[PDB]
Amino acid sequence: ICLGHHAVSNGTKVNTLTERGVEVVNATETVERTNIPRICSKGKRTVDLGQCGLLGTITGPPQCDQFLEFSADLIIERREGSDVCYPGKFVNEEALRQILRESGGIDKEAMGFTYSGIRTNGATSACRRSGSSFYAEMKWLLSNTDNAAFPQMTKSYKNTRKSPALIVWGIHHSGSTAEQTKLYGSGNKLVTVGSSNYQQSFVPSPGARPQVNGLSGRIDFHWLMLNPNDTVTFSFNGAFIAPDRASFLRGKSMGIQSGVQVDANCEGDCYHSGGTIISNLPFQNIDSRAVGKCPRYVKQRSLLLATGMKNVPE
Amino acid sequence: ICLGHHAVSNGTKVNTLTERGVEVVNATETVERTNIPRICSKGKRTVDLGQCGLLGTITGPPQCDQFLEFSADLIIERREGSDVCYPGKFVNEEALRQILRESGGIDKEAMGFTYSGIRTNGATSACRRSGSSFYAEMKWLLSNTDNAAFPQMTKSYKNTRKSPALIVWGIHHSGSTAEQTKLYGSGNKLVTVGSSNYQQSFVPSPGARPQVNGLSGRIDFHWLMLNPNDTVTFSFNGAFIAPDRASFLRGKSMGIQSGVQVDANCEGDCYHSGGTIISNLPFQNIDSRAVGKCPRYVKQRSLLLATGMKNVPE
Amino acid sequence: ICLGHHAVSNGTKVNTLTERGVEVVNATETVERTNIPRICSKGKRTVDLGQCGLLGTITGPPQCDQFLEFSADLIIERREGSDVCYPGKFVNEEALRQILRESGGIDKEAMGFTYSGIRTNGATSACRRSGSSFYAEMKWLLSNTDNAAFPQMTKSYKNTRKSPALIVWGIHHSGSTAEQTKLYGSGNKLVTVGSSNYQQSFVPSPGARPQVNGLSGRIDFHWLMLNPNDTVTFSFNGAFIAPDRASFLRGKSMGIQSGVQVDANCEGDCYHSGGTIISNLPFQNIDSRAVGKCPRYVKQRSLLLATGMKNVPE
Amino acid sequence: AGFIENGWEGLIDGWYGFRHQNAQGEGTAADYKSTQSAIDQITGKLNRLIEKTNQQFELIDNEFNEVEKQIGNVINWTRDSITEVWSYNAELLVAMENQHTIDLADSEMDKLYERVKRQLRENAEEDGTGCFEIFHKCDDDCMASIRNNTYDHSKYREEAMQN
Amino acid sequence: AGFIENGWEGLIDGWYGFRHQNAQGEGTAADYKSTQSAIDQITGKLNRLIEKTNQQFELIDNEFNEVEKQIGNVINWTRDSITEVWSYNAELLVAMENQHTIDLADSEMDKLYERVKRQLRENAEEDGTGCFEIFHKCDDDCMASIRNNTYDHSKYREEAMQN
Amino acid sequence: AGFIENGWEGLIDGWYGFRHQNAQGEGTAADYKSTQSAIDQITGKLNRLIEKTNQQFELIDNEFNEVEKQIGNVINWTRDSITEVWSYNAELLVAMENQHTIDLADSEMDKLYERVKRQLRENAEEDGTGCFEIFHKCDDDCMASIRNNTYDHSKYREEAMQN
Ligand SMILES: *[C@@H]1O[C@H](CO)[C@@H](O)[C@H](O)[C@H]1NC(C)=O
Ligand SMILES: *[C@@H]1O[C@H](CO)[C@@H](O)[C@H](O)[C@H]1NC(C)=O
Ligand SMILES: *[C@@H]1O[C@H](CO)[C@@H](O)[C@H](O)[C@H]1NC(C)=O
Ligand SMILES: *[C@@H]1O[C@H](CO)[C@@H](O)[C@H](O)[C@H]1NC(C)=O
Ligand SMILES: *[C@@H]1O[C@H](CO)[C@@H](O)[C@H](O)[C@H]1NC(C)=O
Ligand SMILES: *[C@@H]1O[C@H](CO)[C@@H](O)[C@H](O)[C@H]1NC(C)=O
Ligand SMILES: *[C@@H]1O[C@H](CO)[C@@H](O)[C@H](O)[C@H]1NC(C)=O
Ligand SMILES: *[C@@H]1O[C@H](CO)[C@@H](O)[C@H](O)[C@H]1NC(C)=O
Ligand SMILES: *[C@@H]1O[C@H](CO)[C@@H](O)[C@H](O)[C@H]1NC(C)=O
Repeated sequence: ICLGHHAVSNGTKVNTLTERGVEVVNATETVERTNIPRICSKGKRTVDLGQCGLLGTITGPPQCDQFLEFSADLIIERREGSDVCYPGKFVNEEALRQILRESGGIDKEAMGFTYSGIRTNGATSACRRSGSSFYAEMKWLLSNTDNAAFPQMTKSYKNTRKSPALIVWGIHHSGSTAEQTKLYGSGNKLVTVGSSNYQQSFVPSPGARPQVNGLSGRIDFHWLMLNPNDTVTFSFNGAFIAPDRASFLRGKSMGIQSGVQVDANCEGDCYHSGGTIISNLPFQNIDSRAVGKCPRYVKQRSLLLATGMKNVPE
Repeated sequence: ICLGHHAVSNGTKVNTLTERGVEVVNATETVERTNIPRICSKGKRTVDLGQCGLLGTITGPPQCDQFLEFSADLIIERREGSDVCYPGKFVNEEALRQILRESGGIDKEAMGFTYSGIRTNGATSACRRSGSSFYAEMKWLLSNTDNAAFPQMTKSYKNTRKSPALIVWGIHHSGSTAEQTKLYGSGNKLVTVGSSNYQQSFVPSPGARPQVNGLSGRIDFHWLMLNPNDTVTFSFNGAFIAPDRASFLRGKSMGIQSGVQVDANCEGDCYHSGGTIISNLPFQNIDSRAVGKCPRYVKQRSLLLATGMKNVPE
Repeated sequence: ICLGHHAVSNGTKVNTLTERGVEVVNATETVERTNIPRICSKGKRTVDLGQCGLLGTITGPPQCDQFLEFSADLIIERREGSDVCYPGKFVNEEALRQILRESGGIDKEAMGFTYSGIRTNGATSACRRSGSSFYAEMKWLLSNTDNAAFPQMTKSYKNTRKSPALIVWGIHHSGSTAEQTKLYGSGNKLVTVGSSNYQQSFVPSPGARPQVNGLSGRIDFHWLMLNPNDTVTFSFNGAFIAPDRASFLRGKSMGIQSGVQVDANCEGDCYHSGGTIISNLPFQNIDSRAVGKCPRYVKQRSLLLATGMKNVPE
Repeated sequence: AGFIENGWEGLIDGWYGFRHQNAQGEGTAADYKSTQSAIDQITGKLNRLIEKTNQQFELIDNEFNEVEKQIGNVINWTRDSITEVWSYNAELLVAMENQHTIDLADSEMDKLYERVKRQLRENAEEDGTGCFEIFHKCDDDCMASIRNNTYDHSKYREEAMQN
Repeated sequence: AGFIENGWEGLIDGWYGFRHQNAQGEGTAADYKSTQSAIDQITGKLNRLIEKTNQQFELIDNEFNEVEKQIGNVINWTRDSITEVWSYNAELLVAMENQHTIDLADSEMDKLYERVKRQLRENAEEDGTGCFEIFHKCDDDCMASIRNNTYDHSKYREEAMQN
Repeated sequence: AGFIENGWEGLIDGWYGFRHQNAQGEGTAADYKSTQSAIDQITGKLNRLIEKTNQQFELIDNEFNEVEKQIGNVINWTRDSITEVWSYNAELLVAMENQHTIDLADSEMDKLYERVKRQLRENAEEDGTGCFEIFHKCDDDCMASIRNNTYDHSKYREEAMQN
């Protein structure tokens, strides 16, 4: 009587500590290469920002009018998104983006700033609604009439809620010193902001910039995170874009950047710009910058694990 | 005759490459979970800063009067510590903290700055000693009498020692432009600092801030590290907090943040905010931010290593 | 008949999972310790910068006159290199260095800036050529004659090429406000720069600095990366060092810092400041900051791998 | 692949099997309790390696608007380092697991061989190529008794010891 | 756990032992030189794994005053990556070491078995369950000689070969 | 190093060899096909470990002009973490590979032993120290036949079974 083992005519070559190309009966893949070209959002509160930029949801350009108090488990940024209507940018923009991606959405609250002695309805044609408008969450403070001066002002906001408040203001840089005088008067302007963690004033800076949306002026957007019961104060004399409403983080979420469609038919926890990685394998060779709960990225496109015995045919 | 192996009625289940829950005769833990709720400082020069903030040891608020030339192998920061008496903050504060944590202590040296044409005894009620005082290592430069101007000044310090010198100065931001004129006169003030690695002037910025300790003014603290034989110069015309003594790093140390008591009865090289990790195990599941010489942090709370054979009872 | 295995009188001790000091017949080293004290550059376009600093290749001090349009696969920085002739420094200097190290060299293009109403031939004795000169790629803009004013100017450059353009300008900080008036007139000067990614003006700051090369003035160098077809504009009224030529990255390269000689006789892909690491071993204990294609650094100086059987002699 | 110079491509019913040849006829039948052991162990390896992590990683880059060049070079440097670590861990893991799998199957085969050998104390002798020589014609009932480990080690002895 | 269908819970004196049963009486005595070998190897594993590092790591975070949000997200990202690496290394290390420990003990048992087998050349025969059948009543002096590896392989032969 | 209490320092021709001693004379000749197997496997280990990476790493530090202190502390923290990971991986890799190498050579020796044993069915008996006792004076032609695996297992049987 003889006893032995099984074999097959065509097996699968694998690699070991000793050799490279050992035929085995059966083998399975450990590195994931199959990608779903969609954002699998089944069972998640998903907010596709589209033409609205993530930071815009705090300031409120016309493309973000419907995202001012969004709520999400998954936030998707798009390439066509824009944070601004009037040309400008944020200082510490990427840190604010990373804050807003895991915020779970935002909840706005009126800061209750009232004014006496200045104008408050600055608008422009770049922020188009019915006619010429402005950032929905901001207010463009100007002088009363034909130029004239801007009185030294001091406004204070106290965070009465138990979570940190996101405060965002703006410094206007006109196309010239003549336009800066026309808006807020002559002389050096100075905007001071302080709290318990914060301590930084700003100075305007008029001058000609390249025309974006046919406009040469720029608006610098700045932000700080007030703590509960902590108070922030602004001491400004012009070139100031005042905050009307403060923001509060709702809870928790995840943020991704993608260019593929949303699919509520598949579920996935690993996302990249090209879609969703749905796999049980421990490794993947699709995108090293994938985020969420992913298999670990490796450079090898294939690593075959032996699931059968050594194959020795006749 | 029969030969065999031992067994026990109750063994310990472990995990292998193949199974999960294999009974073995004996097993030992590899992930440390037992924590000592004290800072084990036996045999180390320990400095518990308490109410003194680490950065304050350079400027010298009243709570840091006894820490101006400390010497330590282990530096402990406390939650109640404060770097300031007059409200203000440091620029590049965390980098300076990380520098001072491994400094081994500080050694002060008079910079020998003499003045003619200005006042030099600025004080405040927030820095309370006998009466109203100021930062022990700094000098609050003001104008002579009832306001008046501040002459354009230039002071130079040359590091004559073989180790880098820590130089710290301050820019005063009063509550208003009127108070800035009252202290140093009208006109734009400008503070310029230069050396071989450095090149940065500062401009003051008066305005109203939230009252901290009943005061609306702020003091910006700045610092550079002079190299041996390298010279630094200050060109200032007001709103300037002059350095009286420079600092030199003593040697080497470690810095931790904790809220538990000091114990000179136990020895440990791995610290976290909740105490000391004393273990020979290669891994720990206590604090991922532990510092010193620690077992590596892992997410698993337990990983049993087999120290006995397979247990097969009757 | 008896069958057995071989043995030797003197074997090599190695370490296993179980023991430390097991004698084996033969063993080989896995941690590389042998270093070549030269920069092995055989087969690579190598540029040894020498006395020219890497950033200087963009601005063009006299020591970088022969590196204005270099082309390289391997860029070597030297300790004696200098980016400047007139004392100054770059803002975001290390990021620009890391950009230029993997640039593959630079290609210059005239930006075509023409001037009317100002002088354009500022020079100094620190930038020595025939006589007193200046940065070859920059132009020192001054006022017409005996002082006088500097008119508000606006110059625009559009990147017409398909790769990002490196734009570098300079802000002059004289030794005093009197010298600043002498060069560009009195009043606050302001230099504004904008594009699609950029938005930052600068303000000068005269004052006394330590004399470097017998000079107390400093020149701040700033840079942005224009995108294709994107336009940048400068709005300046004095204290301005204008760019004459823009830079474009040639391709790809590697940058190292070293103090050893170049050798075109040996080939290597792993470099450190002390030479080249040529090895097939998977690990090295020479320099943890080695760059290129290196064995991974480990703290152990030796790890012997068993290549023979267990040695059991008589 | 020791003394069994090759495997049986016709054994489609299991991993390890018997192939006897007495005077009654032929026979090839898989041994379910060893095949199920090796299959159970490979299944365990797959259960330990097919694994899902509960650690969420967030975005620290930006594909649409590139971050600061220096912090981006630090981020890319760290990501490349971690990628190297995980590529090494993956290659070494696969290679080691494959080695242990092959050696495991071979070990199962050998232990089965020595088990059948210990069932036949002196009534059979090793041939040298993984087969056993019986010195008495064992019928198919005796074959089935050999398979399910019930063959009597002494109620066939004397007859085979004579031969 | 091969042919020894279970272990001896009454063997409190060592890891591996003998349990004989002739006409003189009973006996169970541990074998010190194999137990000490396996114990020595496990001890070596513990000496290699119980290890202290001389690499000091400093604070780059701040629990009392949070650092910049971006650099804090890079720091947290790196720390989480390293934590994943070390959790993987710890799990894989423990699993592999346990596998090698079990296989090591089993190997020691088997090698002891085949050693005792080679001591009894033809005077005994394998039973099939880890026991040896002696064809001549071996007294307790012969038992102690079997234990300390002094039993004569030919001065008991002929008598057992007849039986 | 099991039943072979020591090795042969005079065997300079190979890793595994034979040393016979009949009435014709002496003889020690290496076995090329097992030595070449172990050598091939060690060679494979060296081919897998001697490895070159195609991952280029760039400079994120500056030895001539030190970078910002905070970003430098983050960089140093990350580099130290990765260095710890690679030192651990290197130590564990070397130790595991050495263990498997030693066990591999021992396994090759044992399998060779049992092969020669299966060649000599009943014409020889195990001595207990890695040697085989032949009960008939086997000449040197029979020795060479034993080496190249051609010795007839039954054309010398009866004579040895009588003895
Ligand atoms: C072969 O491996 C694959 C891996 O996916 C598995 O699904 C399949 O059942 C295996 N086949 C056998 C016969 O074990
Ligand atoms: C916040 O302020 C309110 C009102 O002053 C007080 O009742 C509450 O205890 C404070 N809570 C915290 C967390 O500061
Ligand atoms: C069981 O393991 C522990 C591990 O700490 C060890 O201290 C103890 O001596 C072991 N017991 C035996 C009987 O080996
Ligand atoms: C520092 O300066 C002193 C005096 O000028 C000189 O003697 C010494 O050599 C210098 N040392 C260094 C390191 O610059
Ligand atoms: C011993 O190991 C070294 C490793 O470099 C190898 O070159 C040499 O050939 C080996 N010697 C033998 C006899 O295998
Ligand atoms: C750049 O501009 C030119 C001329 O306006 C145009 O022909 C070309 O398509 C543009 N390309 C890109 C990439 O913007
Ligand atoms: C980092 O790598 C990505 C691609 O993985 C690249 O797009 C990006 O430009 C790199 N970062 C820097 C600063 O070059
Ligand atoms: C990093 O994680 C810690 C807890 O481990 C958390 O307190 C901190 O806020 C995190 N950093 C940021 C920037 O959120
Ligand atoms: C980082 O380590 C290097 C040496 O490896 C040292 O020269 C440097 O000063 C360290 N960085 C900081 C910020 O101390």
